[PDB]
Amino acid sequence: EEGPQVKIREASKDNVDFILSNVDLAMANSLRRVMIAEIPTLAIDSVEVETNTTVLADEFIAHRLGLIPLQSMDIEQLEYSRDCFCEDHCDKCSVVLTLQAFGESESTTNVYSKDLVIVSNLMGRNIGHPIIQDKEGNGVLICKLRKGQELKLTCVAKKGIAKEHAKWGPAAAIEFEYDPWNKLKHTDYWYEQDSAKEWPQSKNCEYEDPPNEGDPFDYKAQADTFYMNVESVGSIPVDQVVVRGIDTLQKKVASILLALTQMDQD
Amino acid sequence: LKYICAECSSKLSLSRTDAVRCKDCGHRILLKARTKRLVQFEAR
Amino acid sequence: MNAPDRFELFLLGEGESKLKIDPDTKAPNAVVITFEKEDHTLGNLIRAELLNDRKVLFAAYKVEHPFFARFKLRIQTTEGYDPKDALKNACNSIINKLGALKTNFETEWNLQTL
Amino acid sequence: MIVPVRCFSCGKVVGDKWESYLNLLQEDELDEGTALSRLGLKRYCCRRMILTHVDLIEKFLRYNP
Ligand SMILES: [Zn+2]
Ligand SMILES: [Zn+2]
Ligand SMILES: [Zn+2]
Repeated sequence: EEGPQVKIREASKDNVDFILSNVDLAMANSLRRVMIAEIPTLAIDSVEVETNTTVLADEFIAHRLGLIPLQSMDIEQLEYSRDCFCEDHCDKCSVVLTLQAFGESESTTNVYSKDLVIVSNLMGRNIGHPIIQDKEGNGVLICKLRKGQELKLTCVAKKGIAKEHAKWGPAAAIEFEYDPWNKLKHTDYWYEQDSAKEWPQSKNCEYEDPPNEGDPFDYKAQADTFYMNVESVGSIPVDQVVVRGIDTLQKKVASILLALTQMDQD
Repeated sequence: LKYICAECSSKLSLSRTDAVRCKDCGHRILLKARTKRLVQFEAR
Repeated sequence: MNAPDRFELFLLGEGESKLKIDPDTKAPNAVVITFEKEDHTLGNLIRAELLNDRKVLFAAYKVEHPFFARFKLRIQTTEGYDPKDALKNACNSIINKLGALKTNFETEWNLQTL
Repeated sequence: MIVPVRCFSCGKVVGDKWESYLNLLQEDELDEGTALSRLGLKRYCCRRMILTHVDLIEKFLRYNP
């Protein structure tokens, strides 16, 4: 384009391994932070337990229900429950899905995330559907029932920020490394004998030129090249994770700019 | 109100002036049933 | 028990404004701005983008306490240059860079497989 | 108790990987390291999350009430 550059090294459903070129450190860091915490996601926020004769406690189950990865594609055309003019929750802000499991066979009856059934009216929006990357097609193992044990409850999922709870976290671990040769000297290496033989050599060393001992220290160099690997949980596709991260940061900058526009009022 | 036995699956409804024991069992350990008024849980 | 609500990290309280502009009494032509419900994510970026403007003498942010989601940003510019304009230019520059980065990443993503 | 739904450290979903882990252990007769590696658990935090876990619910289900 004209500014910062991207070079996608590896690309898949779960991971994006790319190189960020022509960017300030603070922007890369802030991007990472937003991607980690400040991206909207749908997750179980309320649990209404009717009958619970299982081993696990009520809120014990409710907790791991909260962590279940739900579809958050069209989450942007969903609304915060705190914003909606409804009582408690409705179809414009929340997605309600029920869970009804009971011990049938003599063997242990497993309760997965696939047993969750969307009830509320989605009215077209791709949302609420529990992510199943499982090979067998079961998904997250929620609970285990005996012979006559029953679990009947109702989940109300709401739009939330991962800054409020880690259950709304759209990504997992984001790999981040700049200057694989310590040419900026931001790190004084610890050693016992040799500094290079003890410390492992990064993969990202393949994409940069090694320093010459005949060359003096470059004191006027900054941080331009960054090596990132963003991993998604499933709720939001990787490309959409980084893109909505960017748009979120952009939007929250634009909110400050707008605030400055507003403070000029008498 | 109603109560359920401990070491067997039953559903006694014996209120006051009854208490122990159970119906077709023989043991006096009696637990109380779950409330009908449901309770919500913040999945956090 | 005494733990504060989680939404108090990004949701503004009662009467709390997003920005609080204060005339710095130390050095002339300086300002201290209180950002509410924001952390290092915004502070570090804006401060780093203020140092790119060569008409800016001083620019530094700080979070006086991690308990509370707020940070103070002090800006000092040359005479004839209102610091609010420096903040605005910094912000717009940030937004432009981010937009370009989004477009670039999209065009780069449209060329991938698997 | 039961396998934690997601890893504490990062946040990766490891709740759907328990039974598959057990199968890779007993059915394919692999060691724990390779089983964990095949399940896409590269970081040692999640690797820990599954390797360190002890399924106690199987003992809890031994009671009739
Ligand atoms: Zn609503
Ligand atoms: Zn009895
Ligand atoms: Zn982990």
